[PDB]
Amino acid sequence: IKQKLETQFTCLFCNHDNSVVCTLDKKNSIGLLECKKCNLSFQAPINSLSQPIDIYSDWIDACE
Amino acid sequence: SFRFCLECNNMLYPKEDKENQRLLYSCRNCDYTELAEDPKVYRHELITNIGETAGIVDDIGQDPTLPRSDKECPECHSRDCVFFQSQQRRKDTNMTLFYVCLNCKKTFRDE
Amino acid sequence: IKLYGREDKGTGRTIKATLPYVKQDIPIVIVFRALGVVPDGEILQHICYDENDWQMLEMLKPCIEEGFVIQDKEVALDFIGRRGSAALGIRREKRIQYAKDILQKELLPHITQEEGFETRKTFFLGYMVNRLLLCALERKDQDDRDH
Amino acid sequence: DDTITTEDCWTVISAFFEEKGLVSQQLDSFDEFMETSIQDLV
Amino acid sequence: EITHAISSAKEQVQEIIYKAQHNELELKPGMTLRESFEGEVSRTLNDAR
Amino acid sequence: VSTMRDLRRSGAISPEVSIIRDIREREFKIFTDVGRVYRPLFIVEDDESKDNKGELRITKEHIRKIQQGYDDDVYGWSSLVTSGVIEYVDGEEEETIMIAMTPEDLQTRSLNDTAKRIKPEMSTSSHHT
Amino acid sequence: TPALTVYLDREIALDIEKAKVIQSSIEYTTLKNVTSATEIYYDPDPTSTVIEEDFDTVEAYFSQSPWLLRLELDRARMLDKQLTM
Amino acid sequence: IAFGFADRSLPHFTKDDFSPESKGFVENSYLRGLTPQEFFFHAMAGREG
Ligand SMILES: [Zn+2]
Ligand SMILES: [Zn+2]
Ligand SMILES: [Zn+2]
Repeated sequence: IKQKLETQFTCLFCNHDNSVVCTLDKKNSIGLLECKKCNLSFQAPINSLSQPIDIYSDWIDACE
Repeated sequence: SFRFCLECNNMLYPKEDKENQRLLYSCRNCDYTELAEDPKVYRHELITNIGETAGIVDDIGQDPTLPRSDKECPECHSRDCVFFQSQQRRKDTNMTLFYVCLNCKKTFRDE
Repeated sequence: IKLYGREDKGTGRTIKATLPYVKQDIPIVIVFRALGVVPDGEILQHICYDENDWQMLEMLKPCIEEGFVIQDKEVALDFIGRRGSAALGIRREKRIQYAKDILQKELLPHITQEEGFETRKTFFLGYMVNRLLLCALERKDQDDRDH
Repeated sequence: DDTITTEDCWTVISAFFEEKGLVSQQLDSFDEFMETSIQDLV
Repeated sequence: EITHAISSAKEQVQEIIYKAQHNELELKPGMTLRESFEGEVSRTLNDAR
Repeated sequence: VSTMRDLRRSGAISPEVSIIRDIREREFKIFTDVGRVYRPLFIVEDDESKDNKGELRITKEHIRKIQQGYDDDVYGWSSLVTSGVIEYVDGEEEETIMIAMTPEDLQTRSLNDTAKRIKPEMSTSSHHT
Repeated sequence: TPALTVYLDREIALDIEKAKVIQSSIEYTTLKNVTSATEIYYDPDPTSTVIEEDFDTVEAYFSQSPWLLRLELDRARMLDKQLTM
Repeated sequence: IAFGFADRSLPHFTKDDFSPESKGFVENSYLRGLTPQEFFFHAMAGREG
């Protein structure tokens, strides 16, 4: 079953903190970051061990 | 004894070759593959006896805390050995003794 | 170093470790790779000194497969750096370099703390796993805390 | 030579307490702390 | 008399060790070999005293 | 281990060091740790290369010098430790040694006094070392 | 220490042979209790076997997946518990 | 008495010794006096009480 989790991470674009939601689909190995504010979306691959800090880390490197 | 890969060195996994109808051992990080010598792939022993004879060494006779016996060695017929019950730590383990000749190091019992 | 899986319960019977200042347990194979020895065949050559016995190998089987997808040093170190969850936004260019301190120092500091000596920690780690499985294989009693 | 008797055993034991007394593990431990351990801690 | 009864009890305990190590010992119901062995020795020694 | 043991019995290595050979587990452990609890024992000669074997290394000559206080060209307790007649063992090394309870038990004997206490038979091992 | 005290009908209670029959029917026996070893072979030909040990067994008997599950029963525990193949 | 030490009860015995004297049988009476091995075993049982 998918996991819809709220986090305390700051969006890299709109800068609103505590407004990034992480949807981790392990059945297809696809993780999804969403803002609740500006609502920018970012997709990245996840394994079985990943957690909201794993894809949010991949989002920091995808920008820089 | 499990086998990996002589190049990549990754643990090779058994996989069937459907077209030639033969068992292979395939890698998972590269394309190396080789023929299987053994049709057996996995064994699970429920009533096991492995490990009882596992603890055998060359300096066990230098341990002065071990008791000594008179039993005749089958090989060299020496009158000097150390003995010990099974080193298997199961609860149902027998109490039968193993004797070790200090010359040829063979392990026998009193049955 | 905890061995999960109960008797015929726990499915994959893998082994994860606990490191100082890291949140949730990390599988053993990952930390072996994270120290500079990724080769599986080399990993098993550091732990079990008896290729003949199947049992001292069947129990390490699930540990390999649950840490298979981490196939090199860099992505291994990165994962450890994310586990700590300190200062969200550390990044890979540096989150590796923060985890390399948690591996060099703190983790087994009694062996050494100077650089370029990671061969001693990798060899020692294999010894621990070896001792762990001997007790789980009922080939050695658990230690007596009152000795 | 000859065999060690019971009285001879007490001669050995007497030599122990003559040199070390009963509280030497307290005194030697503290002495090592003043001579060396304080310096190393600094 | 006292010394004899204790001496003979030590011999019976030797026999029990011999039997258990040569697979000639009766197993008590509900008990492993080592439990049965330990049980028989205890009964012998308390009856000896 | 024999070489290392002889270095402790002479004084080259500090007498409080532990030298522990675990033969079964194929491990050799040495401890110079602070805080180990230890006790002294008489050393028994165990090498089958001398007539000394089976007897105490300490003799009345050492006992003679102890009461005098000097050697015949301070001589106290620690003089015995660095001359190989007494060594210290801690709990870990104690696991690997075989200790006789009194000097009289080092040698076999030739009673029936109904008042005095019975000494154990010790008939499970044929010969003790 | 959970325990049941199971009294038996009078006619059965004074005949030890009938009581043993009751014993074996109450006692839980799983397949795991009587199994000594399990094996997994690659036996690609369904009508034959690479195993020389089971050659005369399967050849005379016979007169899907290539993977074979081969499990061995312990003769002693099967004999004591009075179970047939 | 359990094998506190590896396969033995006290360092004055050889390993794998299951005889009466090895595992805590006190043969002497209090009148006769206890031997040193017996003494410690008696102090173990007494402590537990
Ligand atoms: Zn946003
Ligand atoms: Zn490969
Ligand atoms: Zn021989």
